[PDB]
Amino acid sequence: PTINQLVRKGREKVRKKSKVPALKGAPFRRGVCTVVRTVTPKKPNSALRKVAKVRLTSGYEVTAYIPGEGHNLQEHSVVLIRGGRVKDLLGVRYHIVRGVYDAAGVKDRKKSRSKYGTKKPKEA
Amino acid sequence: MLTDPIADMLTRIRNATRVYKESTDVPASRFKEEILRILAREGFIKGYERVDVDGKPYLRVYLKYGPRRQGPDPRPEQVIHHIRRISKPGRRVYVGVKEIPRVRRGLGIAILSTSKGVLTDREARKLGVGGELICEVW
RNA sequence: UUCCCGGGCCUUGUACACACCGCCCGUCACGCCAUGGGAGCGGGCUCUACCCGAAGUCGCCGGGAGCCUACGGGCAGGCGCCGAGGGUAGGGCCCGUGACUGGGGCGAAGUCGUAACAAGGUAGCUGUACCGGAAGGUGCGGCUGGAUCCUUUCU
RNA sequence: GGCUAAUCCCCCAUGUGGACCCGCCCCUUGGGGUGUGUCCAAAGGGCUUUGCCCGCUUCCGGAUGGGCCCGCGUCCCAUCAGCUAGUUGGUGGGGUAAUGGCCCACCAAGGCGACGACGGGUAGCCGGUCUGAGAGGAUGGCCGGCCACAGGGGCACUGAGACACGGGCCCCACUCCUACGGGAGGCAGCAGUUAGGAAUCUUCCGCAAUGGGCGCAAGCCUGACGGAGCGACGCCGCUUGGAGGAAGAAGCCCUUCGGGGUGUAAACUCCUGAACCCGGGACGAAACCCCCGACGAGGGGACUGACGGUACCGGGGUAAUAGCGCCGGCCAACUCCGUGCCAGCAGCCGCGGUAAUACGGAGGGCGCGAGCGUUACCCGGAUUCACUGGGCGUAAAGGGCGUGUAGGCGGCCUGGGGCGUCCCAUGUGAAAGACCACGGCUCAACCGUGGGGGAGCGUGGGAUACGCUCAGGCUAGACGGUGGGAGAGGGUGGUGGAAUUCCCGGAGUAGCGGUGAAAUGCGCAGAUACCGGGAGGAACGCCGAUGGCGAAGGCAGCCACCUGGUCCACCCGUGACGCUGAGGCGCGAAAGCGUGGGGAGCAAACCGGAUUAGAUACCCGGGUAGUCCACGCCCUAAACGAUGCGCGCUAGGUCUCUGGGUCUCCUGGGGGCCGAAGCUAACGCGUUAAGCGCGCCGCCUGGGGAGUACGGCCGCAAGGC
Ligand SMILES: [Mg+2]
Ligand SMILES: [Mg+2]
Ligand SMILES: [Mg+2]
Ligand SMILES: [Mg+2]
Ligand SMILES: [Mg+2]
Ligand SMILES: [Mg+2]
Ligand SMILES: [Mg+2]
Ligand SMILES: [Mg+2]
Ligand SMILES: [Mg+2]
Ligand SMILES: [Mg+2]
Ligand SMILES: [Mg+2]
Ligand SMILES: [Mg+2]
Ligand SMILES: [Mg+2]
Ligand SMILES: [Mg+2]
Ligand SMILES: [Mg+2]
Ligand SMILES: [Mg+2]
Ligand SMILES: [Mg+2]
Ligand SMILES: [Mg+2]
Ligand SMILES: [Mg+2]
Ligand SMILES: [Mg+2]
Ligand SMILES: [Mg+2]
Ligand SMILES: [Mg+2]
Ligand SMILES: [Mg+2]
Ligand SMILES: [Mg+2]
Ligand SMILES: [Mg+2]
Ligand SMILES: [Mg+2]
Ligand SMILES: [Mg+2]
Ligand SMILES: [Mg+2]
Ligand SMILES: [Mg+2]
Ligand SMILES: [Mg+2]
Ligand SMILES: [Mg+2]
Ligand SMILES: [Mg+2]
Ligand SMILES: [Mg+2]
Ligand SMILES: [Mg+2]
Ligand SMILES: [Mg+2]
Ligand SMILES: [Mg+2]
Ligand SMILES: [Mg+2]
Ligand SMILES: [Mg+2]
Ligand SMILES: [Mg+2]
Ligand SMILES: [Mg+2]
Ligand SMILES: [Mg+2]
Ligand SMILES: [Mg+2]
Ligand SMILES: [Mg+2]
Ligand SMILES: [Mg+2]
Ligand SMILES: [Mg+2]
Ligand SMILES: [Mg+2]
Ligand SMILES: [Mg+2]
Ligand SMILES: [Mg+2]
Ligand SMILES: [Mg+2]
Ligand SMILES: [Mg+2]
Ligand SMILES: [Mg+2]
Ligand SMILES: [Mg+2]
Ligand SMILES: [Mg+2]
Ligand SMILES: [Mg+2]
Ligand SMILES: [Mg+2]
Ligand SMILES: [Mg+2]
Ligand SMILES: [Mg+2]
Ligand SMILES: [Mg+2]
Ligand SMILES: [Mg+2]
Ligand SMILES: [Mg+2]
Ligand SMILES: [Mg+2]
Ligand SMILES: [Mg+2]
Ligand SMILES: [Mg+2]
Ligand SMILES: [Mg+2]
Ligand SMILES: [Mg+2]
Ligand SMILES: [Mg+2]
Ligand SMILES: [Mg+2]
Ligand SMILES: [Mg+2]
Ligand SMILES: [Mg+2]
Ligand SMILES: [Mg+2]
Ligand SMILES: [Mg+2]
Ligand SMILES: [Mg+2]
Ligand SMILES: [Mg+2]
Ligand SMILES: [Mg+2]
Ligand SMILES: [Mg+2]
Ligand SMILES: [Mg+2]
Ligand SMILES: [Mg+2]
Ligand SMILES: [Mg+2]
Ligand SMILES: [Mg+2]
Ligand SMILES: [Mg+2]
Ligand SMILES: [Mg+2]
Ligand SMILES: [Mg+2]
Ligand SMILES: [Mg+2]
Ligand SMILES: [Mg+2]
Ligand SMILES: [Mg+2]
Ligand SMILES: [Mg+2]
Ligand SMILES: [Mg+2]
Ligand SMILES: [Mg+2]
Ligand SMILES: [Mg+2]
Ligand SMILES: [Mg+2]
Ligand SMILES: [Mg+2]
Ligand SMILES: [Mg+2]
Ligand SMILES: [Mg+2]
Ligand SMILES: [Mg+2]
Ligand SMILES: [Mg+2]
Ligand SMILES: [Mg+2]
Ligand SMILES: [Mg+2]
Ligand SMILES: [Mg+2]
Ligand SMILES: [Mg+2]
Ligand SMILES: [Mg+2]
Ligand SMILES: [Mg+2]
Ligand SMILES: [Mg+2]
Ligand SMILES: [Mg+2]
Ligand SMILES: [Mg+2]
Ligand SMILES: [Mg+2]
Ligand SMILES: [Mg+2]
Ligand SMILES: [Mg+2]
Ligand SMILES: [Mg+2]
Ligand SMILES: [Mg+2]
Ligand SMILES: [Mg+2]
Ligand SMILES: [Mg+2]
Ligand SMILES: [Mg+2]
Ligand SMILES: [Mg+2]
Ligand SMILES: [Mg+2]
Ligand SMILES: [Mg+2]
Ligand SMILES: [Mg+2]
Ligand SMILES: [Mg+2]
Ligand SMILES: [Mg+2]
Ligand SMILES: [Mg+2]
Ligand SMILES: [Mg+2]
Ligand SMILES: [Mg+2]
Ligand SMILES: [Mg+2]
Ligand SMILES: [Mg+2]
Ligand SMILES: [Mg+2]
Ligand SMILES: [Mg+2]
Ligand SMILES: [Mg+2]
Ligand SMILES: [Mg+2]
Ligand SMILES: [Mg+2]
Ligand SMILES: [Mg+2]
Ligand SMILES: [Mg+2]
Ligand SMILES: [Mg+2]
Ligand SMILES: [Mg+2]
Ligand SMILES: [Mg+2]
Ligand SMILES: [Mg+2]
Ligand SMILES: [Mg+2]
Ligand SMILES: [Mg+2]
Ligand SMILES: [Mg+2]
Ligand SMILES: [Mg+2]
Ligand SMILES: [Mg+2]
Ligand SMILES: [Mg+2]
Ligand SMILES: [Mg+2]
Ligand SMILES: [Mg+2]
Ligand SMILES: [Mg+2]
Ligand SMILES: [Mg+2]
Ligand SMILES: [Mg+2]
Ligand SMILES: [Mg+2]
Ligand SMILES: [Mg+2]
Ligand SMILES: [Mg+2]
Ligand SMILES: [Mg+2]
Ligand SMILES: [Mg+2]
Ligand SMILES: [Mg+2]
Ligand SMILES: [Mg+2]
Ligand SMILES: [Mg+2]
Ligand SMILES: [Mg+2]
Ligand SMILES: [Mg+2]
Ligand SMILES: [Mg+2]
Ligand SMILES: [Mg+2]
Ligand SMILES: [Mg+2]
Ligand SMILES: [Mg+2]
Ligand SMILES: [Mg+2]
Ligand SMILES: [Mg+2]
Ligand SMILES: [Mg+2]
Ligand SMILES: [Mg+2]
Ligand SMILES: [Mg+2]
Ligand SMILES: [Mg+2]
Ligand SMILES: [Mg+2]
Ligand SMILES: [Mg+2]
Ligand SMILES: [Mg+2]
Ligand SMILES: [Mg+2]
Ligand SMILES: [Mg+2]
Ligand SMILES: [Mg+2]
Ligand SMILES: [Mg+2]
Ligand SMILES: [Mg+2]
Ligand SMILES: [Mg+2]
Ligand SMILES: [Mg+2]
Ligand SMILES: [Mg+2]
Ligand SMILES: [Mg+2]
Ligand SMILES: [Mg+2]
Ligand SMILES: [Mg+2]
Ligand SMILES: [Mg+2]
Ligand SMILES: [Mg+2]
Ligand SMILES: [Mg+2]
Ligand SMILES: [Mg+2]
Ligand SMILES: [Mg+2]
Ligand SMILES: [Mg+2]
Ligand SMILES: [Mg+2]
Ligand SMILES: [Mg+2]
Ligand SMILES: [Mg+2]
Ligand SMILES: [Mg+2]
Ligand SMILES: [Mg+2]
Ligand SMILES: [Mg+2]
Ligand SMILES: [Mg+2]
Ligand SMILES: [Mg+2]
Ligand SMILES: [Mg+2]
Ligand SMILES: [Mg+2]
Ligand SMILES: [Mg+2]
Ligand SMILES: [Mg+2]
Ligand SMILES: [Mg+2]
Ligand SMILES: [Mg+2]
Ligand SMILES: [Mg+2]
Ligand SMILES: [Mg+2]
Repeated sequence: PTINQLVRKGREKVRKKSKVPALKGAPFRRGVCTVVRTVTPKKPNSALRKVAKVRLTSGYEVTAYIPGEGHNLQEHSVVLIRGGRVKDLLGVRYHIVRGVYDAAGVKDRKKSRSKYGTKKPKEA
Repeated sequence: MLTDPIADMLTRIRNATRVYKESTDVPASRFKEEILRILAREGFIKGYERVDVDGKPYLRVYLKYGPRRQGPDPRPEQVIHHIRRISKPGRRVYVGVKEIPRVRRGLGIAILSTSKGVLTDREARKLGVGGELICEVW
């Protein structure tokens, strides 16, 4: 462009959309399972995936994914939403944080435990 | 018209030298004469001349290159390795004394046009003036 | 040596490369899903005209209509301008809702053809126009990003 | 309704002075000085009581704090393009500490906007902070500054000061009291409650310090403030031990069953001595006051500590918490089971469908450690908005073409000025912060003292090369005179032959047409094939080109007029008149639209004949709009060189169109091909640039959704932008 073009019109700073309305800019948001169920994934993958439609303190009703190996959630469990998404099925913008509110943590998990929210076990 | 006199000077030189010409006419100006005086004393051109072609004033600019290269491509090393305009008609550039660049690690020069007249970065700096920055050479 | 089958060498076009048994386009139906378009309905803000208009300052009367008085004047009080705000009628914004509703996804390539890519088997593409279950055909211009000099689908 | 005091309110005098109207002096916006008239002062109280202290009064300064006003700076949307009636100015007046339409009365008709007015959305600004090589981006919690608010909206009063958070009034909403008449509130002060939320503390101590109000002082008030508490919220310091200790124990993992691993790790041995206990114990505090002097200077004396029996010091003393993420590649870290597209992982490539370093557990390892992960948000990478620092022939991207408006840009020489620009001095650039230096807490974090740097703006002074500007001059750009060209450049009147179809006539006999084959069709009402005449419409063979013109679109028989552009010669005239161009305006293949004409061939739609599984097609027969003209709309395109215009510089060779030339050839201007330098991702481009450069305009910023929706504008409509 010329200079006189940059003085005339000049460059355009461009902004970016959010990958999520957990709204608030909130780091997490509380919700209530409205319904819970199992879904089929996408492209190359097969599976039965675990998820819950959740109604929000932010007012929107969204689909979040229940991480890890078992779970306890049903009609109106209440749960916390953190977001981060699942590529392989769609409409899921957010994960459930396991171990908060009415959602249990995955029990027996020895290995990586902060994620999955399981307490440290003792022994002899 | 000719929108930058000067640019076109520098360019003539450039395409001139790239094609290894022994020298070149450029259309004449008191200023463009200063600039080559600087450019010359400073080592880059063999020197120049005030000529007249077809009844019109020109400056011949004689032209220097380094010695004959070996192996394939014997074309000799350029002296004027690079020359480029800085201030440009409708976009101008004027620099404080503290803002005068210094060039290719000092291995080249800048040409400034000041109210001390036309001089190199080093000259300006010791003079202590700033000005329009005409060109990068190295 | 034209053709059928397989094959070699040169070349050419390709959107094919598990490589022509390759690749591909469009229409339908019923679920089911988010999205978007949207009359009417409810809410909000705003602007214009008109009318009612608190507090208060400012104006004016302040009267054998009240109180004080050196009779100069003051105060009560009264009337007016403005005026928060309301009301009635109109535009405009924004929100919520919403009958009806275009395209997208999965249900399952399911269906009907074969439009394009090799001269894709009528070269393709394009603006425009009319037709047509559907890709589409066709007319008129135009471009080359066009091979070489009967029709016969689909894997 | 009634008494009553004052530093409360009046009246009279004094007038240092001040105030106001008028006149002159100086000065320059309402600044001083001065004269004439007029108008204006006051308050007492205490003592060591006749002279001191705390007060009052009028004036002139200082100081500090403010009002008001100007230049400049100060987010997104043009799918917000017009806005304005106190609007913009003027005279007079109101009002105020003061200017001003702040308001008001009457005059004038102005003010503002693409240099983005009006509208919409969003937001307290700043010192600074975060990030970044930098340039930039992003941010404004804490501390300082400035503004605004005090449940929502109006208003004024008192006052030096307010239109006042714990003052007043009214309306509204809400809460509470109520004899239903009428009343009372305002934590966005500190604590604390509740609600909301992923989430944010003690109804603590103190008035010792600092600071503020009042007070002659004593003192009083001070949820400002100094301190303590709670939260790994951050930052910093420190601990869970140090030296020994095997050819290397059990357990556990791997195993090619020999051995490998955890691992000097443990055990054990020997030092030290976090925690904890004892003792001692601050600085932060020295003035106000009091005494001598003189209530000064100066000297002497006295009191006072929330934090706290804390910091610190000395003695004694115990071997005394470790966790979290990772180990497929980006990326440091591998093996065995389990599992079998499941269960699961997943930031992205992607893992899992029976030998998974990728899921899950194990052993081992890597990284950090009182922390380690996660999600969220900013900057980075991202040169992916490109000022530094990108692009547009095919990748996204040159407008369809032209004319010029605003605007950007501007040959050669001389002189003036000195606005841009450069320099010097100076003022400002508070403190905090950042940088450096010493220093204080045992270190550090944290804190002090000092030093340095600084863009920017104000002022004075200076330089004049470049930019501007004014004056002069020149001719290499531009234009003009004269002369010589070529051309499907454009508008209008005109005419000419060939062929098609039809009408007429002649002769003339059974088929013609058509295809892959054929049917449909036309033919004895005599077609095809031939000759003659006529009518009518459209288009222009050969020349004709790998040619020419034109800005594009586009333009072909011949003649006449009307008229555009352009090239070469001569070097004659002007004297920089130049380039580009948002917007605007005008052109703009075809198809399409409106009204009127025209209609030979051709032909969407249509109507039939074939082919085919079907054939809404390709082939055949026929045919309407339309194609042609006129006027008016429409405004698109593979509107292609998929390459904006202009200017200058950088080998050649060959072919060609058109000029001039002392005519193997030279010299301009077009059209082509090959190619030097160089450019490109390559293909290619290459003096007709895609090379080297400057000016100016248009344009792009992953694919799809979509050239869709929505809004505006255009249009008769189709539809365009
Ligand atoms: Mg650029
Ligand atoms: Mg898979
Ligand atoms: Mg439950
Ligand atoms: Mg993430
Ligand atoms: Mg828990
Ligand atoms: Mg994991
Ligand atoms: Mg400077
Ligand atoms: Mg064969
Ligand atoms: Mg062979
Ligand atoms: Mg190939
Ligand atoms: Mg086939
Ligand atoms: Mg669904
Ligand atoms: Mg909707
Ligand atoms: Mg809907
Ligand atoms: Mg309504
Ligand atoms: Mg009224
Ligand atoms: Mg009376
Ligand atoms: Mg009276
Ligand atoms: Mg009045
Ligand atoms: Mg009124
Ligand atoms: Mg009103
Ligand atoms: Mg709505
Ligand atoms: Mg659908
Ligand atoms: Mg799709
Ligand atoms: Mg499907
Ligand atoms: Mg086709
Ligand atoms: Mg198509
Ligand atoms: Mg096809
Ligand atoms: Mg075809
Ligand atoms: Mg065909
Ligand atoms: Mg077409
Ligand atoms: Mg058709
Ligand atoms: Mg065609
Ligand atoms: Mg093609
Ligand atoms: Mg061809
Ligand atoms: Mg053939
Ligand atoms: Mg099929
Ligand atoms: Mg009384
Ligand atoms: Mg006097
Ligand atoms: Mg007097
Ligand atoms: Mg008196
Ligand atoms: Mg008094
Ligand atoms: Mg003084
Ligand atoms: Mg002052
Ligand atoms: Mg002051
Ligand atoms: Mg001031
Ligand atoms: Mg008026
Ligand atoms: Mg008004
Ligand atoms: Mg006035
Ligand atoms: Mg007007
Ligand atoms: Mg902001
Ligand atoms: Mg706000
Ligand atoms: Mg830094
Ligand atoms: Mg950047
Ligand atoms: Mg910065
Ligand atoms: Mg800011
Ligand atoms: Mg706060
Ligand atoms: Mg602050
Ligand atoms: Mg201020
Ligand atoms: Mg308010
Ligand atoms: Mg206020
Ligand atoms: Mg409140
Ligand atoms: Mg209020
Ligand atoms: Mg007072
Ligand atoms: Mg006042
Ligand atoms: Mg108030
Ligand atoms: Mg309060
Ligand atoms: Mg009240
Ligand atoms: Mg509070
Ligand atoms: Mg709650
Ligand atoms: Mg606190
Ligand atoms: Mg207390
Ligand atoms: Mg105190
Ligand atoms: Mg004090
Ligand atoms: Mg005092
Ligand atoms: Mg005393
Ligand atoms: Mg009190
Ligand atoms: Mg405190
Ligand atoms: Mg907590
Ligand atoms: Mg905690
Ligand atoms: Mg915290
Ligand atoms: Mg062992
Ligand atoms: Mg062993
Ligand atoms: Mg040891
Ligand atoms: Mg020992
Ligand atoms: Mg010991
Ligand atoms: Mg003691
Ligand atoms: Mg002390
Ligand atoms: Mg002391
Ligand atoms: Mg005191
Ligand atoms: Mg005291
Ligand atoms: Mg004494
Ligand atoms: Mg005394
Ligand atoms: Mg003393
Ligand atoms: Mg003393
Ligand atoms: Mg104590
Ligand atoms: Mg003790
Ligand atoms: Mg000790
Ligand atoms: Mg000891
Ligand atoms: Mg131990
Ligand atoms: Mg030990
Ligand atoms: Mg790393
Ligand atoms: Mg590795
Ligand atoms: Mg299983
Ligand atoms: Mg197995
Ligand atoms: Mg297998
Ligand atoms: Mg296995
Ligand atoms: Mg496998
Ligand atoms: Mg593994
Ligand atoms: Mg992994
Ligand atoms: Mg693993
Ligand atoms: Mg482990
Ligand atoms: Mg630490
Ligand atoms: Mg953290
Ligand atoms: Mg980012
Ligand atoms: Mg960078
Ligand atoms: Mg790029
Ligand atoms: Mg370009
Ligand atoms: Mg393409
Ligand atoms: Mg393109
Ligand atoms: Mg073009
Ligand atoms: Mg185009
Ligand atoms: Mg143009
Ligand atoms: Mg132009
Ligand atoms: Mg101009
Ligand atoms: Mg010049
Ligand atoms: Mg001069
Ligand atoms: Mg200047
Ligand atoms: Mg001078
Ligand atoms: Mg200052
Ligand atoms: Mg500073
Ligand atoms: Mg520095
Ligand atoms: Mg130190
Ligand atoms: Mg510091
Ligand atoms: Mg300093
Ligand atoms: Mg300084
Ligand atoms: Mg700095
Ligand atoms: Mg600075
Ligand atoms: Mg300065
Ligand atoms: Mg001078
Ligand atoms: Mg200019
Ligand atoms: Mg002149
Ligand atoms: Mg002549
Ligand atoms: Mg002529
Ligand atoms: Mg002649
Ligand atoms: Mg002619
Ligand atoms: Mg012609
Ligand atoms: Mg002609
Ligand atoms: Mg003609
Ligand atoms: Mg006839
Ligand atoms: Mg006959
Ligand atoms: Mg006959
Ligand atoms: Mg027959
Ligand atoms: Mg026929
Ligand atoms: Mg017929
Ligand atoms: Mg017949
Ligand atoms: Mg018949
Ligand atoms: Mg007969
Ligand atoms: Mg007949
Ligand atoms: Mg018949
Ligand atoms: Mg006969
Ligand atoms: Mg006949
Ligand atoms: Mg005839
Ligand atoms: Mg006719
Ligand atoms: Mg005729
Ligand atoms: Mg041609
Ligand atoms: Mg053309
Ligand atoms: Mg002519
Ligand atoms: Mg001419
Ligand atoms: Mg001449
Ligand atoms: Mg002349
Ligand atoms: Mg002359
Ligand atoms: Mg234009
Ligand atoms: Mg047209
Ligand atoms: Mg047409
Ligand atoms: Mg028509
Ligand atoms: Mg007609
Ligand atoms: Mg026909
Ligand atoms: Mg048919
Ligand atoms: Mg077939
Ligand atoms: Mg048929
Ligand atoms: Mg036909
Ligand atoms: Mg019609
Ligand atoms: Mg039609
Ligand atoms: Mg252009
Ligand atoms: Mg000749
Ligand atoms: Mg040429
Ligand atoms: Mg080369
Ligand atoms: Mg380049
Ligand atoms: Mg070439
Ligand atoms: Mg060029
Ligand atoms: Mg290129
Ligand atoms: Mg991009
Ligand atoms: Mg997209
Ligand atoms: Mg379109
Ligand atoms: Mg819109
Ligand atoms: Mg529309
Ligand atoms: Mg309309
Ligand atoms: Mg269309
Ligand atoms: Mg257009
Ligand atoms: Mg267009």
